[PDB]
Amino acid sequence: DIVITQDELSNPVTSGESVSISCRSSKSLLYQDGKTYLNWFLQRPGQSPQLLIYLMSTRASGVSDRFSGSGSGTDFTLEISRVEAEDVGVYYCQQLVEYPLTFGAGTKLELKRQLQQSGPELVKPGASVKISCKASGYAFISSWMNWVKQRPGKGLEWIGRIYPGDGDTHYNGKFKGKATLTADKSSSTAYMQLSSLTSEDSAVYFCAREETATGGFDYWGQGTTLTV
Amino acid sequence: YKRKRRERDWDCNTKKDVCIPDRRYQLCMKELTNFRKLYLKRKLIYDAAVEGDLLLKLNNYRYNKDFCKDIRWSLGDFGDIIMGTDMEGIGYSKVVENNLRSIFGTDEKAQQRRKQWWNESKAQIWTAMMEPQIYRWIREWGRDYVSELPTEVQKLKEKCDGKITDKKVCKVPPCQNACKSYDQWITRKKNQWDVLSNKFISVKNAEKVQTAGIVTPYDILKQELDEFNEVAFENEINKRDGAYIELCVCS
Repeated sequence: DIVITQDELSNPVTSGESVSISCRSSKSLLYQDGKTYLNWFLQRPGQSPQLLIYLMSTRASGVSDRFSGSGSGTDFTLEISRVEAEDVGVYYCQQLVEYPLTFGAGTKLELKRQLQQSGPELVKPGASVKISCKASGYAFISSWMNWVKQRPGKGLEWIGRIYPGDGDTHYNGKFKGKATLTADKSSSTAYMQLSSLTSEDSAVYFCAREETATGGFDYWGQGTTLTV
Repeated sequence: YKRKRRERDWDCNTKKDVCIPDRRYQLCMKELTNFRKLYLKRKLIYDAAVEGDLLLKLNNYRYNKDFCKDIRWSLGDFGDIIMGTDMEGIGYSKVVENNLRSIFGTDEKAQQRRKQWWNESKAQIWTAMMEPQIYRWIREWGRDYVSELPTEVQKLKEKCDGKITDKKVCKVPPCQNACKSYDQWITRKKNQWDVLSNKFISVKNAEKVQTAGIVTPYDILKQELDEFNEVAFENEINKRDGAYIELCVCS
C-alpha cells in the first residue's frame, strides 16, 4: 500500500493562465535502472482517461507539447502552459514502484471565462457478470490488459492486469477474490467477471492496454456501467 | 541514408517461406530500374557505388569487420537479382528482374548467360562499392543474434535483479514488463530461425549443393563465429538457457 496524493486547484483557471499540478508519493518511484516510474493522465469531463506524461518528463505521443513532466522522484509536477478550454477536467498520477498500482485522488480544473467495452450491466446483489474488452489490434496478445474501477465521484482503483500471451495475472490485493480476469485470444477479447456483488461494487470499469515494449496506458474503453 | 541496423528486423510476413533482412530491403538498385551487357554494367556500377558508400556512412565511417560484412551481403544480393536467383523480389525488385530479361533474353539458355556475365563482372563491381542467397542470410542472421543478445540480456538485468529470497520477476511491475519484452525478442528470433532454416534445407536438398562444409543451418554460424556453441544456442532460443531461468522465472 503506497500513498499518493494530489493538491486542489483553488481558483478557476483563466484561459492561457499557466498552472502546475503537483504529485507526491510516499516512496521513491525510482528503480534499479535509475528511472522514475510515473504517469500523468487527464480525463475530459465526460471521457475516458488519456495518458499525457510518462516516466516523469517523457511526453506521450499525441499529447500537446505544452504539458511538462518535471519531478525530483518523490516530488513531481505537471505544467499546463497557455491552458486550453479542452483541458478542463481531472488529472491523475500513477506509480509503478510496486503493486498495487495506485492512482491519486485527482486534481480538479475550472474553465474561467481503440477498445470495445461491453455495454451496461444491472444485476441483483450477490451476482457475477462478466464484461468484455475487445482490442482490434494484434498487440492484444503482446500487450497488458489492465482493468480500472471508477466509482462515481471518486478516483481510480486498479483491479489487475492479465497478459494474454502467457496468461499471467497480477491481482490487486483488495480485489484478490472479487476479480476473475480471463482473456480470449482467438477473438482478442479481454474479460473481467466480478465475484458476488456488494452494493459498493456499483461503478464504471475501464480497461487500459499497456504496451509490453513504453508501458503506458494509452488505450481505454468507453466504460462499463455496473449497477446493483 | 541507410537506417541504423536493428531499427528494422527481418520481416517474415511479406514472404512467409523466407525472412528478408532489412539491409536487403534497402538495397539501392535505383539505376538498374532505368551491346547492352556493357550498358548494364554501368547502370549497376552506380547502384554498386551509392550502396557501398552509404553502408560505410551507416557504419560511422569506420573500417571494421562489420563494414566488410555489409558490403559482402550487399554484393551477393546484386548477383541474385542479376542472375535471377533472388528470393526477395517484391515491389520494384520484381521490376529489375523484368528489366534484365529483355536485356539478357528469356530463353532457356539465357539463364546460363546471366551467371557468366556476373562471373566476370563480380571482381569489378566489388571494387565499385569501396554462394546461394539463403546461405548468406544465415551468416547475416547469425551476426545479428550475437550482437542483439547482450543488449536484450543487459536491458533485462537492469530491470530484474536482486532478492529484494525471491526474484524481482514477481511482485515488481517494471521487471515483469521487462521480462515480457524479452519474450518478444526471443520469440521473433525463434520464429525467424524456424522459417530461415527451412529455406536452407529446402535449397540444399532440392538443388544440388556441392558445399558439404555446411550440411545443417547450425554449421553456418559455426564457421562464421568462434565462441558459438551448438547446445547453448538451442537453449537460449528455446528460453531454457541458464540466463532466462535465473531472470524471468519466479519459481
